[PDB]
Amino acid sequence: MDKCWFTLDNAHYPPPSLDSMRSGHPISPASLGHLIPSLAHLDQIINAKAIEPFPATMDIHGPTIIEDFKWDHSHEYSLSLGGKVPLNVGLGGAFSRSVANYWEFDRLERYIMQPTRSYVQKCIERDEVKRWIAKNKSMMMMGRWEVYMITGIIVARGGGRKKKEKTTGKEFSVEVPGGKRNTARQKTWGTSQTGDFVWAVRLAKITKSGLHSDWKMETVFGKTSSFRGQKAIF
Amino acid sequence: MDKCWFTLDNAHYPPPSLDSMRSGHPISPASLGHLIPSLAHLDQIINAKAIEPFPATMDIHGPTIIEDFKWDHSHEYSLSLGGKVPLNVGLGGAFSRSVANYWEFDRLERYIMQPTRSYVQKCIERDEVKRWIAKNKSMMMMGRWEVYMITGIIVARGGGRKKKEKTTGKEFSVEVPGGKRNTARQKTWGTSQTGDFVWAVRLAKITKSGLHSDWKMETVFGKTSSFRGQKAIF
Amino acid sequence: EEWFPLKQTHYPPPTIPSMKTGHPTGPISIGHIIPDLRHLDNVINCKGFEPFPPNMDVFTAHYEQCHFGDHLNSEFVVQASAGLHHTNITSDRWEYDSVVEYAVYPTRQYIDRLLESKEVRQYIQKSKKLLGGWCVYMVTGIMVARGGGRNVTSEEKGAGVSGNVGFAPEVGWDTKTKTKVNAHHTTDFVCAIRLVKIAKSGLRSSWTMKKVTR
Amino acid sequence: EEWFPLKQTHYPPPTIPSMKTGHPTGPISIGHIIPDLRHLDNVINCKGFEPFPPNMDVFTAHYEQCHFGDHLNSEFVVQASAGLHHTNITSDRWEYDSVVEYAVYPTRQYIDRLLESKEVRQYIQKSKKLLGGWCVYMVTGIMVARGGGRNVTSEEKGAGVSGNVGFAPEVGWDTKTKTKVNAHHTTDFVCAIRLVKIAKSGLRSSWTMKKVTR
Repeated sequence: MDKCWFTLDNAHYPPPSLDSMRSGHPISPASLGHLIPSLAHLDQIINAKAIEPFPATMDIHGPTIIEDFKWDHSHEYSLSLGGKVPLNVGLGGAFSRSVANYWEFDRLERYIMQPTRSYVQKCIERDEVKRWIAKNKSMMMMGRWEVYMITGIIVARGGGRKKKEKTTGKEFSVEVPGGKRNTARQKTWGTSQTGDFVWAVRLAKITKSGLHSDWKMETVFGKTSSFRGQKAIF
Repeated sequence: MDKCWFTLDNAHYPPPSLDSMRSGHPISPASLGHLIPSLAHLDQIINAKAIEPFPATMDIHGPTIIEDFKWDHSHEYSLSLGGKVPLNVGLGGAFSRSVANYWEFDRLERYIMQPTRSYVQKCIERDEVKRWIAKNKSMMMMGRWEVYMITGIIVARGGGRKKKEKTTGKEFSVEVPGGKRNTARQKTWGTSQTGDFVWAVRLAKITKSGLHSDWKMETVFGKTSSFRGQKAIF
Repeated sequence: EEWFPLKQTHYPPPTIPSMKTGHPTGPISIGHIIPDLRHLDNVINCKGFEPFPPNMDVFTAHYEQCHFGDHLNSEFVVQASAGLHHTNITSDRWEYDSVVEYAVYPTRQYIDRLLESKEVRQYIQKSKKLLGGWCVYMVTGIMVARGGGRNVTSEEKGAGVSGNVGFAPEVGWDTKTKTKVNAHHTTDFVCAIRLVKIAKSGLRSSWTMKKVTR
Repeated sequence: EEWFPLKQTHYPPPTIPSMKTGHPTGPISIGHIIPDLRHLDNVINCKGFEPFPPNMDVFTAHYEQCHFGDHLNSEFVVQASAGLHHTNITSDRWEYDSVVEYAVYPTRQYIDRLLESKEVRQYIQKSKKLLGGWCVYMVTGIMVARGGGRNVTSEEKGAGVSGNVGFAPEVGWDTKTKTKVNAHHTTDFVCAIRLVKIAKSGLRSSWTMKKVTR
């Protein structure tokens, strides 16, 4: 799935202005109309500062505002294993990791646009995109292009308070003679971010198996196709 | 059965006016003089905006007013079964469903008319009705027409407060090894409807086995002939 | 039964001037003929009827602070390899404020001339053609409330069936239904009516008039 | 089901003047055609649609103090040489302030002339060429909140797997996830929609229109 908003790990991107985003000015790397190979490669924008003009049928809809956004997430797990081989030797290994996140924000602002078949086809016919797909050299991906287009952006207006706690407990015991060692680490990071900056982005996956098939597009739900992709927050 | 008032599941129908209903203006789909195949198909009006004029012998009687109408209905049931087959495997399946409704209304207004033999015969001789009965193509219903005519309408004046609660508990246990799973869901819906709108309608069933037999009419009591027809409230 | 109470409130009362003019202004009035109690809305003499002769007159009665409450308990229990428990509990209460009762008495000649009406004669011919002996009912008196009255209804239906099969499956169904309805009517309506049965069969010289009690 | 609630708030409501002008000003409005519920953002008739005929009209309803709360418990337990315990606890609460509902009813001729649109006819030709029988959905009504509403979400997922191998290693995984989200929206958005299914297969003379309930 239901949530399709992926949060960014970098907060130094300035927020685009309404006139700039209407004119398609790429002031920040994260902006509407950009094409990226993956979410983790946002800085690798395929478009070379050539944004297709928005036709009269394209609208940015409205600034959906969210107030008093406070969410808490504690993700803790603990694994243990025991390997005993005969003489008799026993091994006990325990690994506990707890990650507790606590975020509070005052105002979030949503902007969203709906891509059309004609607009995407115009974008995919650009020379830069043709060069980029020509860079592909493999047989399994015989014309298989997997590019993500930035479709929606939500911007935080006023910063927010972040708290992160990480507990790591590693207990390793070997009984033969015998040696046991415990390594307990507890890291904390409290912050009060101040300033206006983009908070999260929504991307629509565009895929095309080959020239014989038709290129399809769909909004990404759940987690991205990248390795260990972070799940959508909300 | 004694009660012959069926409540509607849609509340967006505007209430007809006294002058409009006298003139037979079909402002709303639910109005006097309309013919419907069934209660669930109220939007499928047989009449094509051609209401037979009311003769001098036809009256709408009077606006019977009901005040402080509060009714509570809790319908809960629980079924269970156990299937054990030998080796020995036992299965326990329980299903509990509870539906609690609570309605409060301030003012309800009743309008009712009494159909006559001549008026119904005039209506049944219309070309639209003849076309509709000609659409029937079967041998069991050799001229068998089952149409419902709207005879009475009760209109709520001031909205009302509605509360609905639905509890569903499904417990499924299998003992072999063994797996048991419980799914408990509890949905709530509280509402305060505001505005004037039609509340319920009374229909008179008209049936005719064939041309050899005479067409008969009778007010429907209890539940309608449709599948899983809702019983009359009051 | 003396009177048959109607469990309906969608029938406005006739006005006094139109009560005895031969053309009633209400759905139910003295002088109508109905095929049966269930088919109460199928008035045979919809057009009207002859005006009451000067000998005919209506007798009126008045009642105040009239209330009517009744209860009902039904426990159908079957014990055996199955168990059935059907419990019905019904409670009804009516509290009126003012009640008026109008009554009349028929006459042989008046009923005979009433049977000569176009709608009445058409129905009796159809009934005779279809059925061997015809029978109709005529409304004699009506009881009318004034200003409505409070109504409280409480219904409780509990059905429990437990069936044991002996692989020994068991089926247990336990359903319960509750309904509490409170109503405050604020308009006049017809409460109860009296019916006179007119029947004729076996090629009788004259029809037979009888009274019906619950 | 009557309505399908949307778990999305990035869709602004259309304005009243543009509701029935044939050119909506919002992402979702009455008169759009979508391939499926999941592909809700792929509006086939993006350019527009024919204006509503004078016979067509929109019916409006109003609601105040509307709230909706639900819970869910799922306990998948497997006991045996392994033990699995999957416990899911979900809680959702929506507290609105004012809700408006718009509904319409289609007509055979209006849908037929809608199918003659350039984008609609292109899609149906592609679907017929690819699939044996085509099927589409049309949005009929929309429910719009006013001023937003408070939302509280509480999710708890606990998965515990203990596997015993018999050198007799044992593996024990115990993961827990908690998520509590509080939101206070302060803008209008689309809550729920009604979908009408239009399908045709087997070389039918005319297409079939049906309703979809959850």
